Amino acid sequence: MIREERLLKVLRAPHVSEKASTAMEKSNTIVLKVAKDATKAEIKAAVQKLFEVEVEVVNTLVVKGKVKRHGQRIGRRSDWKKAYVTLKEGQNLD
Amino acid sequence: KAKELREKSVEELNTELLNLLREQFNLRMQAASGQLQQSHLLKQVRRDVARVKTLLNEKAGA
Amino acid sequence: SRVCQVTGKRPVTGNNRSHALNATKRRFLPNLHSHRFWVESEKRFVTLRVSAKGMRVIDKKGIDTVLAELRARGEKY
Amino acid sequence: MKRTFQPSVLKRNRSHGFRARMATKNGRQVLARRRAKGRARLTVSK
Amino acid sequence: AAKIRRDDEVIVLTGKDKGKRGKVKNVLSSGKVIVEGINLVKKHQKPVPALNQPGGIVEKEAAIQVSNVAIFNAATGKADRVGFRFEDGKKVRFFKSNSETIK
RNA sequence: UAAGGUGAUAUGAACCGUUAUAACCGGCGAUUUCCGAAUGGGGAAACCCAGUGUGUUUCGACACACUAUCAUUAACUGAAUCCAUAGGUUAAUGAGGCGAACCGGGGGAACUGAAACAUCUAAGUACCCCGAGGAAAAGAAAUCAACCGAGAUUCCCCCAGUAGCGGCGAGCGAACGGGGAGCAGCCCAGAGCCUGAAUCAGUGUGUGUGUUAGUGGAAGCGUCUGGAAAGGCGCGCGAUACAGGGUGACAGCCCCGUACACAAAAAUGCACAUGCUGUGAGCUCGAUGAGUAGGGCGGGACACGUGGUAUCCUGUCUGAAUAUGGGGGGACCAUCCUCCAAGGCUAAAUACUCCUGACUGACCGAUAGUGAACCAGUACCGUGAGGGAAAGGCGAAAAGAAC
RNA sequence: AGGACCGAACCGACUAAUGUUGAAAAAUUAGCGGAUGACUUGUGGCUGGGGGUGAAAGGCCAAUCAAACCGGGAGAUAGCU
RNA sequence: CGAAGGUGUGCUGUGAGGCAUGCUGGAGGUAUCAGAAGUGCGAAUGCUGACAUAAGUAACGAUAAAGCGGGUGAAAAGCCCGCUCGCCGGAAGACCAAGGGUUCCUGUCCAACGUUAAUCGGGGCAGGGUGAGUCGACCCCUAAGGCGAGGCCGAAAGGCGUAGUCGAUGGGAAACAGGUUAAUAUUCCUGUACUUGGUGUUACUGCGAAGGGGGGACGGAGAAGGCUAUGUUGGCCGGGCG
RNA sequence: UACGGUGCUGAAGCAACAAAUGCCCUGCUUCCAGGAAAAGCCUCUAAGCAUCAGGUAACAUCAAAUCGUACCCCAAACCG
Repeated sequence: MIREERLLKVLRAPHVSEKASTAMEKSNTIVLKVAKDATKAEIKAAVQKLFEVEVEVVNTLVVKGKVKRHGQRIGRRSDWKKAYVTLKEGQNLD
Repeated sequence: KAKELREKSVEELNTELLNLLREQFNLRMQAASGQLQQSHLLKQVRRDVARVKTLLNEKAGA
Repeated sequence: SRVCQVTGKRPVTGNNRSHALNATKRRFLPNLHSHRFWVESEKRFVTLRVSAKGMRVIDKKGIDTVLAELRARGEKY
Repeated sequence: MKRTFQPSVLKRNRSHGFRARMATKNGRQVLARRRAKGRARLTVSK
Repeated sequence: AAKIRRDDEVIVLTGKDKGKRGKVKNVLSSGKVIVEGINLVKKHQKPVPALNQPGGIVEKEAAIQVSNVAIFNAATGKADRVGFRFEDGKKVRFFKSNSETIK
């Protein structure tokens, strides 16, 4: 049983995009931004407990940070994890 | 806040910590979208969790 | 290495002075020989890598005192 | 023409990597020299 | 340990506005103060569409060195220096001339 | 300590605080991901894979602790083989790696000079390795001296480029003695008499003095030029403070400071004093470091290159005396003088600065001074070890040019 | 069956031309030799400098080889310019 | 009421030089007599930076090739759309490993990069995009080889090596077809499967390795026979009568 | 219809012949130069476990984590 406070730290932010909205309205899958070290079980448990929704399966991928250029200095954005949480049929989420 | 919190039991500190963490999660989710217009609350709740954790380590195991 | 277990002798370095006084570096190794000593007190054989001078000291002092010295010096046998 | 640098990350790490340097005394001396000099990237490893 | 504080009424000692008096608006960390309506500069404020600022030749106060203003002693009508002393175990400021506590 | 803050480019937004848990500084704590001695096993560094035990479980699984190797000590166990030993398993303690220079030790060149070069020099230098400390090493005469005496070790100035050594070439180069800095003497090879008696080390408490934040800290106005006065011209005042920095041009009196006088809840350094623990002091008798000193052979260090070469160390072969004895006094012998090796410890004078604070310069001022005044061991070059730049100033204030 | 024959991929470089501040610090075009073998190639490893490796040219050892490269002795020495 | 520096002019000494001053500059300079030097530059195929020269010359990178109409724009031979032409087609097409690390897609901009113009780009800025029980890595297993408890050897550093433990380029379990995004798809969705481990009920009963055996498990060349991917032709279906 | 594409419906969907360097084939024939290792997998028992643990068959349920997945890949993106 994964701890509650750990669940309270797994989810970072909802990912907002055209593909995300399309997935939400067509495949009942929400795209969330999660912690880089989170496992599928932790993400599933965190969504099921904190949002009170039934999760079918979780798909994750690691997004590489882009190498940007602030003026003349070359810098790199932070890597982040992205999770496709597929809610069960009939469920609704904000 | 530290003085007020010091006259509390270990289980009271734990439930207070859990309430603070849930509050922090709601604030973080609210701040992700543009709904939150009070940015100082994130730092506030973070320092509160820091204080409670500090007091927990101070009381338990010492 | 080439180290006498009892006396602590080890290879030293020197020269090979020729007739024309040319000096080339050389070494002097100890005359090491592995030998089994009869420890009457323990009623067994202890094999040590000793020099000839080491054998002479073991003969003069007795094997018991030499083993005591080895134990004090932390040498394993 | 085949140039002298034919890259391979596996060979690169196995030849000039941090563990390869720390395996021997001389590699650690190289690391010590670079730490004294203040190099940003100690070894070839990414 | 600061001699000049927020609500102090000060008089300018040197510069183009020498002699004039005013209230300190806010003290900056760099050792400079902004005295109300004294060191007025004309800034050519550029328009910005967001936040709905029209953009014009605005006039506003510019900072001035603390070394150029002295506290004003209303009783004597002259500039004065600030000294520190303890009264009831609480550090207070006093005018160097007339040696009375600054309210 | 405080009326101002939420570090910088770097504004903006949302806020905290104004008489005291806003912020800032300091003491002691708490947390301290992963890699790295890396230490549970592995590895292409910042990643992969576990085992045991104790808890929870909404039975899906979670959290915490321990598990590297070696040395020493203790317990259990245990072959060939009877006892035993080797080996194995626990537990406790310690070590490992990094760091600029100094120190001691184990190895150790060549370019060069000799106008070539091999002896010799460069040189026990460069470099590699091991070990330790704030210093290290050495250290209390088997030492010099010369018939008079001195009195541990270390460092500085003379002696002295002397006496010597040397293809007697190039070069190397003392010591005796004198003047100083600093000064300290003890213990084990063994017993009795009085019993804890000097001293040292560890751990507390107390005092003094610092260190890590700080507090108070004097005395100037008018006028002229000027964008602006600290400048010019008058008249004052402070000074145990006219060191320095900043302020619209050059400020003792505008600000931060300086001279001076104060200050620690907490931690810590150094001198003391004292409590506790370990340790012994003094007297009498006894003992005086054996494969050792010396020798044959081959080297090395002494200024000394085997020379007539004393002295010290030993790779190899031998080998005493032992207080009625032995070493040294530059081959060696006699006389005489001086000392007691083959067992240890020891502060100060001495060497150096990765780092911290204060001060100083007939030291540099952006092709100079560190390679680096500037986001520099960076960009870039190279597989890699490694090499390695260029690049500072608007203005007093952005008032950085609305239209 | 064959270190057999003709001939593509693949490996190599015999002749000529061009290019020689080149498209290229050795290549392009037209021809050419081997093309089931002593062949050729991908991935990983091993052999280190007076050393390696060489069907042997003192060839090759990161565009550098009758002794690699980097740091140090080192501002070697230079009766020479 | 204008310092050093910079740039002209006049005067002066035998000379290195000196003095005064117009303009620019905007804050330091320094008599005399002494003192110390990183003390005077044209040369070193000297070092660093700047700028000429050849010269608006050579060149603009396969002789596979371009022509036109419309669109955007300040401007189109090069960008977009449309009709022709040409080139590769055992590649100059398509998918991977190695290597690179956001160069992928969308909106926007032309200062610098593209050997020309540029609205275009692998260029700048911002946003988006990588979904796995079955693909690959991780994991179990070893080759060459590395490290190596104890161990042997070596002045020290260290060399070799046993038990072990790493090391794929080889051995080991399982997924296909269709559709969809601007950018992902054997990963998403639909339909149909398969594999290996725990647990839990029922039925049956000798289980157990660090050991033994089998298997994994292996060379070069050559010759048919059966197939398939795939292609041609006929039939069928839809369209056509130039 | 934003001229980019999106939505709905949908006939035939067979046969013969040729044929691989791909598959049967880790095969067959033949030759000398005589052609990896270990694990997964099947089986056998030693200590031990004695009606326990375990094993195999069916059913149900749970689990399969972590990292890569864009783009070039005979090239304008790799090595020059």
